[PDB]
Order: sequence, then C-alpha cells, then structure tokens
Amino acid sequence: TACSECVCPLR
Amino acid sequence: EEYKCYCTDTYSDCPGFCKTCKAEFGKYICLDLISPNDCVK
Repeated sequence: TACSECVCPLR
Repeated sequence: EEYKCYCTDTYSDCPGFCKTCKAEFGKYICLDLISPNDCVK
C-alpha cells in the first residue's frame, strides 16, 4: 500500500 | 510506471510504508523505492 504520491518518471 | 519507483508523499509522522520518514518544512517526505505492481494511483 505505497503512498498515493508514487514517483516513477523515466524507467 | 516502469521501475521500483519511490514513494515521496508527505506526512505528519513516519508511515509504516516509509520507515525512512523525512520531516521537513513541518511535513514529512517518503524516500522509499519499491513497486510490487506499479503505483497506488
């Protein structure tokens, strides 16, 4: 259940 | 999106999902890196 603000820009 | 991804949402305390809580400017900041699916949103 990660946070609602997941950051994953650019593999 | 296409990788472990890192949670960086802000909070008022260290979240169980982000044992590494960074209290800055009064709020918190997650610095974790994991993604069992992709994103919770």
